[PDB]
Formats: sequence, C-alpha cells, structure tokens
Amino acid sequence: AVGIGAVFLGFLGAAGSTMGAASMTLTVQARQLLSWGIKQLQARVLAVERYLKDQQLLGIWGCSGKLICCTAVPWNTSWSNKSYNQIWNNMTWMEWEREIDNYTSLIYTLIEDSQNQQEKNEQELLELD
Amino acid sequence: AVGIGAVFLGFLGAAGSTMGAASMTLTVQARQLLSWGIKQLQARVLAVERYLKDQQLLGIWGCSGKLICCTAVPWNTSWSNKSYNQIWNNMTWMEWEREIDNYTSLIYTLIEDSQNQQEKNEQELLELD
Amino acid sequence: AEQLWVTVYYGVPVWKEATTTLFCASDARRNVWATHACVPTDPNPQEVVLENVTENFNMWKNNMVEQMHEDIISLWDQSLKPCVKLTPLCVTLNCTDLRNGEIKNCSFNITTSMRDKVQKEYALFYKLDVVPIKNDNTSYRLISCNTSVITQACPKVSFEPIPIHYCAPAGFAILKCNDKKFNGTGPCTNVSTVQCTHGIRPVVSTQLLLNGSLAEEEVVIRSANFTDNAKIIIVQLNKSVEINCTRPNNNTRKSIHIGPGRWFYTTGEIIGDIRQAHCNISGTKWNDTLKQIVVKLKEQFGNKTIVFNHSSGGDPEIVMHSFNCGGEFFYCNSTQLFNSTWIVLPCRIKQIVNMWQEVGKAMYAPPIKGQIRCSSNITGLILIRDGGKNRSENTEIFRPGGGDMRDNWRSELYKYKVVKIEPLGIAPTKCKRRVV
Amino acid sequence: NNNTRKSIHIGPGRWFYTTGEIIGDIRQAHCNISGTKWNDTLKQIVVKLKE
Ligand SMILES: *[C@@H]1O[C@H](CO)[C@@H](O[C@@H]2O[C@H](CO)[C@@H](O[C@@H]3O[C@H](CO[C@H]4O[C@H](CO)[C@@H](O)[C@H](O)[C@@H]4O)[C@@H](O)[C@H](O[C@H]4O[C@H](CO)[C@@H](O)[C@H](O)[C@@H]4O)[C@@H]3O)[C@H](O)[C@H]2NC(C)=O)[C@H](O)[C@H]1NC(C)=O
Ligand SMILES: *[C@@H]1O[C@H](CO)[C@@H](O[C@@H]2O[C@H](CO)[C@@H](O)[C@H](O)[C@H]2NC(C)=O)[C@H](O)[C@H]1NC(C)=O
Ligand SMILES: *[C@@H]1O[C@H](CO)[C@@H](O)[C@H](O)[C@H]1NC(C)=O
Ligand SMILES: *[C@@H]1O[C@H](CO)[C@@H](O)[C@H](O)[C@H]1NC(C)=O
Ligand SMILES: *[C@@H]1O[C@H](CO)[C@@H](O)[C@H](O)[C@H]1NC(C)=O
Ligand SMILES: *[C@@H]1O[C@H](CO)[C@@H](O)[C@H](O)[C@H]1NC(C)=O
Ligand SMILES: *[C@@H]1O[C@H](CO)[C@@H](O)[C@H](O)[C@H]1NC(C)=O
Ligand SMILES: *[C@@H]1O[C@H](CO)[C@@H](O)[C@H](O)[C@H]1NC(C)=O
Repeated sequence: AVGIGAVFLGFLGAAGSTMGAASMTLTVQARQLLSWGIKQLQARVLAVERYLKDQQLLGIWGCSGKLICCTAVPWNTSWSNKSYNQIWNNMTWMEWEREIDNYTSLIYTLIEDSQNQQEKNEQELLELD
Repeated sequence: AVGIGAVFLGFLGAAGSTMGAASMTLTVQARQLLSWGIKQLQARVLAVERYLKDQQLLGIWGCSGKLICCTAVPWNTSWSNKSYNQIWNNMTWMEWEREIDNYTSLIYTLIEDSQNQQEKNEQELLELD
Repeated sequence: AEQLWVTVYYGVPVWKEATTTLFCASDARRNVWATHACVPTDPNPQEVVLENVTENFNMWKNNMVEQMHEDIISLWDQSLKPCVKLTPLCVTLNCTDLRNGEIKNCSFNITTSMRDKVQKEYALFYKLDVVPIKNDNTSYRLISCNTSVITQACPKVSFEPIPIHYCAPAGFAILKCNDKKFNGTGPCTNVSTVQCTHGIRPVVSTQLLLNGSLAEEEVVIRSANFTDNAKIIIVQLNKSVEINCTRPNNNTRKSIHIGPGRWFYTTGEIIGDIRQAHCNISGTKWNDTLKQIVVKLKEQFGNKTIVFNHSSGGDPEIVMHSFNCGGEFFYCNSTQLFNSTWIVLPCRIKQIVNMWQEVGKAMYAPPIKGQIRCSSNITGLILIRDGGKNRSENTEIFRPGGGDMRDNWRSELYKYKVVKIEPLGIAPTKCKRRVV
Repeated sequence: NNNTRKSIHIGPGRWFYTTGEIIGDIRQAHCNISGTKWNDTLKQIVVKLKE
C-alpha cells in the first residue's frame, strides 16, 4: 500500500534528496523561480537583470532552452574523485554545490574560454568550407 | 624569439586590425559588452532595452546563440565589389562598418523580409507535409 | 570511475541566506498604515514543507524588523505632514486649577487680530503637556517651546493598527520555523516555505505586548543569553490576559482660530465628574499566567528565586506601561500587576508624544470628543534583570521594561527567514556533448 | 585671529551662531607663497608663451 501526494514537488523540498531524484522536478523549480511603487520598481529591474544574467550564460554555453545540457568540458577528478553513482545516487544538491563551490568560476571559465571559443571558431570554418 | 601577452585581447584593441584577426576575440568582446539611485535605475532599464533589442534581431534572424552566423541573403556587389580576401585580410572592423554604413538598414530589412519570411512559411509547409 | 564530463543544470533547488525588501500586502479597502499602494492578499496562500532539509534560524538577525521600523515611521510622517503647527500657541498660559489637579483651566491673548478673527479662547490643558514657569505664578506654556515646532495631528488620520502582510520578491523565498520549542536560534527541524506571511498589526506599547500571537500550548521564554544582564527576556504567553481600559470623562472640544484660514482644536469642557483613566485586569487570568511564567523561569533562574517587584527604571514613559487606546496615549502604572513578589491600574493621559523617539518635529494629539473604551489582551511581555547580585537563588527582580520599540515586531518575525535561491549549477555526467 | 562664537536665540526652538570675541590682536588674513618656486614657475611659463 502506498500513499501519494497530488502531482509534484511543491517548492525546493527535493534540495535535500539525492540529485538524481531531485532532477525530476527541474521543470517545476525553474518555472517557479523564473517567473512603494519605486521600491518595487527597483526590485523589478533587479529581477530582470538576474533573469537575463542566467539567460546570457545559458545562451553562450549552448544550453539555452534546456534545463539539462551536456557540455564538452572534461571533469577534472581533482575537483572530486567520486564516481557517477557515488554522487548522483548518494548526494543532495545542497551538499554537492558546497563540495565544488570553489570550482564554480573555474569550470564556468573553462566552458567559455575553451569550448565556446572552439565551437564558434570551428563553426565558421566549417561553414566556409 | 617571440614576446607574448597573457591570454587574449584586453578590450576593443582588435578594432584596428583586420577583421579576420579580430574575429578571434568576438567571444571576449561580446561577453564584456553584454554584461543617484534613480539615475542609475534609468540607466539599468536602458541597458536592458539595448540588450534585448540585439537579442530580438538575433532571434528573428536565426542567429541566437551564435556570434558568427551565416545567412541566406546574397551579397549584392553594388555595395562593395571587393573579394573575400580583399576585405577580410585587408580591412579593419572600424573601416569596414563605415564602408557599408548606408546599407545597414537595407540588408537588415532583406534578412527579415526575404529570408525569415521564407523560413517561417516553408517551415510550416514542411511540418504539415 | 566513469569518464566524467561537465553538465549544466538549471532549476537547482539550492539557496543562500540573503537580505532584501519584502513587498507589502494588505486586505485592500487616511489611516497611517492603510497605504493607497499595497498588494492585495492571496486568498489561498501555499505552504510546503522541506523535510529533507533543515535551516538555521536566528531571530536576532532578521533584518525585516529594520524595514518595518523605517517604513512605518515614514508612513506616520507622510500622513501627518499637512498638519497644524503649534508655533503661535507657545503663548504663556495664565492657569488655575480646574475645579472638580491634572487639568488646568488657562487663558492667553494671541494673536490679537493679526489680519484674522481671534480671541483669548480660554481652554483646558493637561499637566503632562506643559512646562511650569517657576518665575511667574507658577504659570505654564507648551513644553515644546524650548525644543521644537510640533504639529497637531490631522483630525482626518486614523491610528488603528492594520495587519499588513509581507511577501517574497522574485528569486527569493521566506522560510518558516515550525518547531514549537524554537527559541532565539538553532537548527530548526520543521522548516517550511511560505509564499507570504500573515498580517502583523503595528501595535506600539511599552512593557507588555498587546494583541499579538500566543505560545504553542505553554509559556515560552526567549533570550539571546539568560546569563547576560545586557539582554532582555521575551515572554510569549500560553493564553492572553484580559484588560479593559476606559476614559470615563466625557470631553468636548472646540475649534479656535489661530490665523487667517487656520484652526486648532482645544480641549473643551468636561461633562460629569472628572475621574482617572484606568484599566481593569482580571487577577485570575493574570495570576495564573504568572504561575506558568514562574515555572519556566525556574528552569534558568532557580527554584526559590523571588521575582516580579514594582515598576522601576527609565524615564516616566518607560516606567509606565504605554498604549494608544482611542488615539490618546495612556501611561498607566503597571506596579499594580507587579506589586507582590513571588486589578485596577491608575493611569494618566498625555497629548504631546514622541513616536518611539522624535527629534525636532513631534506629534500633538487632538482632543477626542466623548468617551474612550477599548478591550485588548496581554499576549506577551518583556522582562528585564535588575543587575548584579549574590549568585544564590534568592532574588531576580524581573521588572517590566523595554523601550526599544523594534521588539514589538521582532517578537513575531522570529518565525521567518529570507533566502536567495540560485537556480544555476553543474554536476558531472557520463558522456561528451556530440560536438561537430 | 583666534575667534570665539556664540549661539543666540532667534525664536522658539531656533538658534543662530554669531561671531564672538577675538582673543589676541586682530590681524589680517594672508598667505605665504615661495617666491623661488613662483618665479621659477613663471620662467617656464614665459618660455612657452614665447612660442
Ligand atoms: C486590540 O484589538 C481590539 C479588537 O480589534 C481593539 O479594540 C477595538 O478597537 C476599535 C478601534 O476602532 C474599536 O472600534 C470602534 O468602535 C466604536 C464603537 O463600537 C461599537 O460600534 C461599532 C460600529 O461599527 C461596532 O462595530 C462595535 O462592535 C461596537 O458595537 C465605533 O464608533 C468606532 O468608529 C468611530 O471611530 C473611528 C475612529 O477612527 C472613526 O473613524 C469612525 O468613522 C467612527 O467615527 C470604532 O469602530 C472597537 O470598539 C474596539 N473593541 C472594543 C471591544 O472596544 C483594541 O484597541 C486593540 N488593542 C491594541 C493595543 O491595539
Ligand atoms: C534553545 O536555546 C538553546 C540556547 O541557545 C539552544 O541550544 C544551543 O543551540 C545552539 C545553536 O547553534 C548550539 O550551538 C548550542 O550548542 C546549543 N546549546 C546547548 C547547550 O545545547 C537550543 O537549541 C534552543 N532550542 C531550540 C528548540 O531551538
Ligand atoms: C554515501 O552512502 C553511504 C552509505 O552508508 C553513507 O554513509 C554516506 O553518508 C553517503 N554520502 C552522502 C553524501 O550522504
Ligand atoms: C589593401 O592592401 C594594400 C596593400 O598595399 C594597401 O595599400 C591598402 O591600404 C589595403 N587596404 C586597406 C583597407 O588598408
Ligand atoms: C492671571 O490672572 C490674574 C487675574 O487677577 C492676574 O492677577 C495675574 O497677573 C495673571 N497672570 C498672568 C500670567 O498675567
Ligand atoms: C497552556 O494552556 C492550555 C489551555 O487549555 C492548558 O491546558 C495547558 O496546561 C497550558 N500549559 C501549561 C504548561 O500549563
Ligand atoms: C485576545 O483578544 C482578541 C481580540 O479580538 C480575541 O480575538 C482573542 O480571542 C483574545 N485571546 C484570548 C486568548 O482570549
Ligand atoms: C457627553 O455629554 C453630552 C451632554 O449633552 C451628551 O449629549 C453626550 O452624549 C455625552 N457623550 C458621551 C460619549 O457620553
């Protein structure tokens, strides 16, 4: 016998479950987050800038339109030597982000400086010839 | 013996070198450009509008996500009768933009009115049949 | 292991503590807090539990109390901006005792026809609003004469507290600690996310917290540190204590001319005997409340410790209990509640008042015509420690006190925490992007 | 000049500061400028003005 909730994750609750299980509701969480007068006016502009900031990076990385996209940057096991299953079936999003917090800027840089650079250079060369 | 700089173009310097060489750092230049309270608040909104304006055109033209995209609009040699190499290996971005400054609105119009129009019409027809 | 590659995810449910501005919301309808601009409330708000995740709450760091502090003061000043200055009413007063002395019957002679229609307009004044002139009769004048220009509050502004809600802006969320035993801080286990808070009325008072929330089936006593005499003790009551306040005097009021196109309201005659303001408090409910409080105090401060002596400490507005029943500010002697260590309160009324502290410009209440009646209940209170003493569990004189008005909102805000949600993140995967 | 100052009452809740007495002889304000540095500066200026 199994008791069930209604439809899907309410809000953020999956943050403490494994990243594997949590991935199920990225569509939910993303939609919810993505979407006196002067103070609110300021807040609105800030919300837009935060919104567009993320969209800029997703655009550049070739990830726009996706909530899950594979890159072409290899994982340097110096960051973490855990296997695929040792991470995804054993660690939460809150825990994972902390584990590699100090590599965020490194990897983000690598995506753009190496892969994006390559994809744009080679793209033109392929279109030319 | 060769002396080298650190990594890549600082900012705009390539503007006076050939467009060929300058193309190498479009990823750099684009990223840098793309990204008391009330005056700044106004400026922020304006920055957003400029940001989105460019994104609108890149979206419509089928160029979103690219810093280099090929169109399907033929070059009318009336605008300039220089060959590929006579432009790209011999002229800077500042010089080039001036050469064809008076054709900007013409070509932009042609991209949308002819190609975009075709791609949307034919797309639906292909999906239908 | 597997060859791993970087994968980008978006919608990652992770967050970090952050401070920002919460939007007001209100059950939409010149009342100070009844701003014309405020978001209508959600008739069906949601709340979801996290359960896999706990969170560190600390009621002493909730910066939302600062937002309320400043915004509330701004609203006060704005509504009462186009109000009447008392500057030409600083004229000295020839006062006698009003026959029945806290109220004087005085005359003056100003403006004496400065392009207007004015006269001596004798009137009644309260002792607490005037300063004696010991070089005269003794005669009196406005206590504000040697300080600042103050205004009579606009008759068209109501001062009834409004239960304003506050909701999270985009990209942020409000977390709530639902642990019944939660005190000042800790890793609250039962943590939920709340779209928008309930309404908190901006009740302003000294020594006792009125018309607030109740404790979770027992008296709960909180502090930053029960050993530190520099801190205060916040007591949240299991059940409230009934208080009924009245101003038996049926007062009239008169508009006087103070200049061309300018009027001022003065206290007029009083109908019937002039009696004292007072509040009636149920000794049963009060004493039983204290019993529960003492039991909890024993947990920290000893099993035979003598507590709750008379009121003392601070200036008259701190030593007296303060509230604003009917728009008039009452300052009552709470000693009658604490006149017996381990009920009718005498009370006086003041009109020149300071919203928590005021510099320069200040508010003078208009006279209220008729009688004042209201009913409320004590839902919490603030205790202060008297200072150094013999370590032995003999005394700890938890006097009423507390003049930092910010605690009247912090006492409710302790339930909530605001965080910023970061949807962008990465993790390794099995394969390379199929790049051409 | 070593000057004092006095606050005076100009209205209810209103004050104004006035110059008070002066301690010591009342002398002129002045500035001391190095003639060496000034003249040498002018020399260079004149040379350029000649152009
Ligand atoms: C803790 O919470 C309680 C409950 O909210 C507060 O007590 C009440 O305070 C309100 C303040 O307005 C009192 O309301 C006033 O009642 C007067 C007479 O009451 C009778 O008539 C009304 C008519 O609607 C009935 O609803 C009511 O039940 C009684 O039958 C009215 O005449 C008042 O309106 C007049 O004054 C206002 C002043 O702003 C004007 O704007 C109006 O236009 C009108 O002229 C007003 O409605 C209410 O009576 C109080 N309750 C009791 C039992 O007395 C406590 O004050 C609060 N404590 C703290 C610390 O905030
Ligand atoms: C009630 O308050 C006490 C005292 O602050 C809390 O106990 C402390 O909690 C902090 C939280 O970071 C810990 O660092 C301390 O080590 C705790 N002290 C002891 C001796 O346990 C207690 O957690 C609070 N109760 C609740 C339910 O929040
Ligand atoms: C990984 O699994 C083991 C199984 O015992 C567990 O002890 C450990 O805590 C897990 N790691 C994480 C991140 O929880
Ligand atoms: C093209 O190359 C010739 C080579 O002599 C040069 O003179 C000319 O200036 C070049 N054009 C531009 C745009 O510099
Ligand atoms: C007040 O009135 C009495 C009336 O006899 C008068 O004697 C007294 O001087 C007055 N005081 C002032 C302040 O003028
Ligand atoms: C709190 O109040 C309820 C009201 O019914 C009472 O039953 C309970 O005993 C009280 N708690 C304590 C600690 O006495
Ligand atoms: C306290 O007073 C309010 C006034 O409306 C009332 O609704 C509430 O029930 C009272 N609380 C108790 C414990 O009686
Ligand atoms: C005050 O007294 C007057 C006397 O005529 C009466 O008309 C009025 O109703 C009284 N007001 C109150 C609130 O009792």
